[PDB]
Amino acid sequence: MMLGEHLMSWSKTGIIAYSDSQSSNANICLTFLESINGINWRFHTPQKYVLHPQLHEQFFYNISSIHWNNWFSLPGDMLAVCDELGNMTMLITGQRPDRATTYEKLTMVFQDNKIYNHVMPLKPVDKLKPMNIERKQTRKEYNTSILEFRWLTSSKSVIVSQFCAFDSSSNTYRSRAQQVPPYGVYHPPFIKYACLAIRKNGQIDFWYQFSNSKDHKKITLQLLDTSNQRFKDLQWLEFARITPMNDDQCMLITTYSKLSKNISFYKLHVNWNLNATKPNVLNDPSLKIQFILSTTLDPTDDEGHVLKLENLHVVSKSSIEKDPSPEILVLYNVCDTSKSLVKRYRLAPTQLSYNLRRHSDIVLDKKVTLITSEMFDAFVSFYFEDGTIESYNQNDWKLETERLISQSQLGKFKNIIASPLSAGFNYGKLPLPPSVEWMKVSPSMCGVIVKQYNKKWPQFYAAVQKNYADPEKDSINATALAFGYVKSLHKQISAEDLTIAAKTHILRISFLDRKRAKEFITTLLKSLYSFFNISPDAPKEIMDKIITSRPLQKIMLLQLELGSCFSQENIEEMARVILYLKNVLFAFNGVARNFHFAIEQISNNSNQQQNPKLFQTIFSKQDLIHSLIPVAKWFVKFITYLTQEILILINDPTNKEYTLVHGIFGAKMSRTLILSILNEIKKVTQIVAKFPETSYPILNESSTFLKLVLSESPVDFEKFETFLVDVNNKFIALCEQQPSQEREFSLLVKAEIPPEYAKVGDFL
Amino acid sequence: DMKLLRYYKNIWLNNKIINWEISNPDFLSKYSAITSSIFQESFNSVQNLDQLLTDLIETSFTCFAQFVSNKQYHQANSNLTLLERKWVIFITKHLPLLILENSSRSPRVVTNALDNIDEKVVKAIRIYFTEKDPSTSLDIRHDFIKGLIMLNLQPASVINNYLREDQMIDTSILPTRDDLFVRNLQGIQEVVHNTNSFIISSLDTLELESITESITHDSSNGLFQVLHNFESVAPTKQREIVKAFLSIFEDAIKELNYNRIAKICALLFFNFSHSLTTILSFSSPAALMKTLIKFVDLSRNGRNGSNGNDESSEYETINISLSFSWAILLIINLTQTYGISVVDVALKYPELSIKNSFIINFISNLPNVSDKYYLEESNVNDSDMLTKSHNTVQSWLCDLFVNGSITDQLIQNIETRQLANLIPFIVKQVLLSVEIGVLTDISSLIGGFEYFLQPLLLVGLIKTFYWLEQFLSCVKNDTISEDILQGIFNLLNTLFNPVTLNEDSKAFHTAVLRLNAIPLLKVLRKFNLEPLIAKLVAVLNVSPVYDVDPRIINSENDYSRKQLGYGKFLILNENPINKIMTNQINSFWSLHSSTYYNLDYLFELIELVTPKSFLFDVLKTLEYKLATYGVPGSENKRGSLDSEHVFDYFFYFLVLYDVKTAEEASQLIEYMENNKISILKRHSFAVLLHERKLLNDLALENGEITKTENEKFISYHDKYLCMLKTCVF
Repeated sequence: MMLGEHLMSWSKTGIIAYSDSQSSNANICLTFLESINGINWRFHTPQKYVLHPQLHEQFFYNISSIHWNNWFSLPGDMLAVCDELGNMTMLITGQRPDRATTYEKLTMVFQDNKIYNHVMPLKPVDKLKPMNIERKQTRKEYNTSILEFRWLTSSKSVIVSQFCAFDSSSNTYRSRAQQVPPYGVYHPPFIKYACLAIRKNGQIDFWYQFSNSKDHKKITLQLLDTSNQRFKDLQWLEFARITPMNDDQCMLITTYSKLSKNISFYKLHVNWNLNATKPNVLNDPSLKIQFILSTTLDPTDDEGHVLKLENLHVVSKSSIEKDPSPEILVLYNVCDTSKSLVKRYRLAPTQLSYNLRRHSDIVLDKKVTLITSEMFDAFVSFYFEDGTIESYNQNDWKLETERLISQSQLGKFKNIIASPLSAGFNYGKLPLPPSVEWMKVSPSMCGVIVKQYNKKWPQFYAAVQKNYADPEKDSINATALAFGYVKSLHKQISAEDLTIAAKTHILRISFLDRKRAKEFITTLLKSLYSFFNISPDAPKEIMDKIITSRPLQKIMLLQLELGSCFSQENIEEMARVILYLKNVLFAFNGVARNFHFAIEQISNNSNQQQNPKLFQTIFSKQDLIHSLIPVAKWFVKFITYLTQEILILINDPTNKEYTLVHGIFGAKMSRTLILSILNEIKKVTQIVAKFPETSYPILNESSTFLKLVLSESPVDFEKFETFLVDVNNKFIALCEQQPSQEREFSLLVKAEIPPEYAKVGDFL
Repeated sequence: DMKLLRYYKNIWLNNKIINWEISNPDFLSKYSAITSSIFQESFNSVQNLDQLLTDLIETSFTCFAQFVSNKQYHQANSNLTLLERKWVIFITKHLPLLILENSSRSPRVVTNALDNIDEKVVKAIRIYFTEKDPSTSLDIRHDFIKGLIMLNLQPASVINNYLREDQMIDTSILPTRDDLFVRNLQGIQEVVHNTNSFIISSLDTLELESITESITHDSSNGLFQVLHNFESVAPTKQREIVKAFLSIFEDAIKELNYNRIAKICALLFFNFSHSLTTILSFSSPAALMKTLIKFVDLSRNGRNGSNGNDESSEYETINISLSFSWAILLIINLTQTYGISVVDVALKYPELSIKNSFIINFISNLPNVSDKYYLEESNVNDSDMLTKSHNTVQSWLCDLFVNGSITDQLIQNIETRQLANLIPFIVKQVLLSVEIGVLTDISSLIGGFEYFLQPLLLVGLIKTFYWLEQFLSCVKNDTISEDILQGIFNLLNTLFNPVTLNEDSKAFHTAVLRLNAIPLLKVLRKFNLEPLIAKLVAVLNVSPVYDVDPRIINSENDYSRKQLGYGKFLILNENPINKIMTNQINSFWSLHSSTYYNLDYLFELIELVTPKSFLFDVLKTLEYKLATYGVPGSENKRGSLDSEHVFDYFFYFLVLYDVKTAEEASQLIEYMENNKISILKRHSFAVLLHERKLLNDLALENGEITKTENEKFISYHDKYLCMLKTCVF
């Protein structure tokens, strides 16, 4: 039997929403990955919910498919689930009718049965009282049973990377990122969202919401637009795969109706703006359909063995590839033979001097039980019977795990790597599909999710490498995992799966030689900077851009997890203090800009004193500065720790356990960042002194306390200000004395000084 | 026990009638052994011959009763009549012979058999006939007795016993002798003492023009009169006539007699008065297929020993072309309407080269034509033939569209197989060019398409009509101006309504238009238009068409306020797939509704839902009904033996849908106990059950499945084997 290709969906924000078929009080579950003790990981507690058609005011039905709106560049928070009865239930997470909430709390938008608006925040089953709802099983495949659900993206563009190559001239890996223009059908900004669903009887649906209204609208048609309803209700489509094509507002509805035993093709057209001359009049989009082609399947192979169509998966192909025609991969299995044939067809127009052109045939040695297409990766995954997975690339259908062995090394570009799977990281012995409810390869292909019948919790399997004793392969592996994150950030993926896989390999290295594992981290994170065209050895102008960059919230988090096992080590400590300084940065400069605008509001709003709006405005002015006082206590408490270590290190310079103090001062932007914090602190105090609170003396305590805490600090800030300023100048002249770029990495990440610069350490 | 016996026997007869196994001389043996096989305990009763024939009589009558009385619950247009005609043919033809050489000629036993029937069958038959329509309304019982009279089984005084008390039948009028009588040219009923000589003598003097234009029955040819009067043939004589064709046809293949091969195929294709259905109903279609596909495959060696240097060559080449071209049309008609697969026969007979079979891959790609022209398909890796492949295309286009004549050199140098694909290529190029606007001159083309109707080029029309609907379906949705559209009809009408036809091409042209007429009619009506439908309806009325709504053919003025259904199986929203299968669950579990014993409405339903979803949605849904309601037919919820027989109903039905012949069963037992076996049964349940049995056993070694779950699955598997081994198939 075919597995649950759409039973589970990894949302782009990490929420794992999957269908539940065992609990008698719930049908859907929500969970996510969390860290146990900084080293290990565990899934979060399952948040069970119950979905029935009568939430608007009682038996609930099973869940057919779950589709997170993670397609293209969508935010990925609006989850729409379609049940077995055909009702499409849309749940929005991260928002409440009155306020904003976290990502683990759900909320409804509208229910379909006719469609109506009813906003109501859902509650978990366990917390809710025992209700009179029983699991009624809709064991009937209705006319409205949705076969395939597809989301509609907006007009925004997505920028990703295609592949990287090893530049033998510079002995470094180089990657190029190509912007991907939108292809297929995209909804305009004035429409809040749109989605399409194909029902098993051929009836189509088009849900959409206007951005300026709350009422929802639905437009429905049927594929077989014949004059007789006798054939209208006959199109029982076995497979209905919707692949958008480069044609404008067109989707190729590749259907296989067993009534006529032919793989029929269709074209769907939508006009977003019917009246372009009247932009104010927002008209409903018009839907059109046009039959194109139909072909019959081949009965036999070349040698005389008959074939059976097991699956019909067509790849969502963009215009980037050489031939943009979608690949209709009609799978065939030779009976009583381990071989499995995958014939490939392409749809092309008929040219004068449409049609399906056969390119080639590919033979696989094991039977296939599941096919899943990766998103933004162009990878077809063949989940064979024995548990092994062979992901074939869309470009050449060359095995990714064995591409390095068979790659033609000679050439301009060598060692073409697209994912960590190219290095050789193969999954272990996965559980057999008969025992497995559903599988899904993780987005980065680093591991596989398996749900088990007797396991109440989801499992997880990571990739392993057999030749971990060979030291010469560390250069390639670090670069391969470096590019794995490069694609993830461009697609706004959490990439928590990739983090787990990297740590396991490092842990096995550290068991034999602890010295070797430390260098693996340094080389791995260095390639990230080269891939993203960011240089820690650049002039100071780019350095300001680095501090505000989102990646440091994640790339520094990498060593926060990859260095957790190393007790009494400063690799994670150096990243955390810089990361927390960023939080410290968001505290003062986050409100320094806010406080500056409050100065102008005082003068222009001084003509109405008795109004009931100024009194709340006045109260909020002096309340905000009060909340900064607890932050300032940790700000002073932080600078004392580094000054305390100065006295300790002088007596015993040979103590390696206190080498963190070197990296903190060595960081180039941190010295400027603290100076900027000290600059705005002076500006804030000068402004407060220049513009004190006079209407209410009682409110001056917060302003006065700000002056007192600075003066009463055990160490004067002015003396400490000159401390970091002098370090910057001395560390710049040393660069001119001898050119070196590793020292920039050493002062920022390694938190150490190379032995070749042992004289520099004595100066501190 | 009796209910189990009757259900098993009715399903067994239905399956065996569908499987064309009536001609098997083991019918009576299996029918007698049914009673012993059903009951596991020994049942050693000496059943006398009269008892067997009586049991057969009431079984057949009750089966026909259920078959005709279950039809009102079907959709009014879900029309499938092959099995209805099959029941009629069996009951009127074989059962009289079964009595003739199986009975002891006892008039009493027939009276007891036909007097023990319930009146419900008679009431239902009369009600259905009255609703369809005093006018003469004869039942199947009258035809049964009439056949027995001709065989000297019963005297003429027996028919009056069962007649209505107010109406008798004159004894003298009823025929009593089994001798063949034919109306000659002078109106005297001549006695055909010898059958084989009559066929060959008429066949030699037969005219191919007299096929469709001879609407009147007063034709000088005796054999052609028989086809239009096929419903009144004597019981025992028609077996000789069917056997006469087989011996003659096999001898024509051995001697390579091209004249009589082409003529024979023309008679069988058109199926006047259900002539073709009776042929399959006597010879097994497998043996007919084997010889027929041998000719189309072994004809390659026959073209290397003939030299075109005689004035009889053009006579021979036309005779060769028509003999080969007609033999293709016989296969397509059998595959499409009669539900036979060309792939299956190759697997069963090892002497057929599957990889080098041109017929096998031709049928499966019949409606689709390649955009590129290749002289040979197995050697696409070579470029030498592709150089002259384009030469052939330009050589034929210039000679036929500009020169206006077909040179004899072109015909001699090319084979029939290349012609079968060359003609669709050229017509597609011309028709596409006309539609776009590349070709603007029609009159020269109208004459140009006339050259496609010559006897030499007749085989090229087979693929021309199939592509038309795919061409027309795009045309129907696309916006085409009437000036172009009227041109399309003008070019099409040349093939549809020829001005003149040769004496060997007139019957062929009608025959090809008959294969793929039905989908063409549906597309055309969606829009010089009328003549095409008028021609299409004319060729559709020459003989009856199976599984077609009669309202569609004659919808010129009838408006019944009900939309027409062109397909065999039709579904509405008022009666969706849910309601019927929910009624199937009521029948799969409680044997309710009335859609059972109708393998016409069930076999197609299974395919439309696939065996996987069909079995998955019923096996696990049974527990919900069983856990709440309980086993029907028992007032006590004690014991599992009562539920055991209910499970036997479901598993016995699935066995017949998988096993189709006698020796096949002896080979499926070896498939379970562990290549060629599962090839023929790709979609069988047995493959699905066995493939999961081995797979989950692998997990048992690895221990990802609980032992209880594995034990449950094998319980279904061993039950399937246990009934398979204890019952003879």
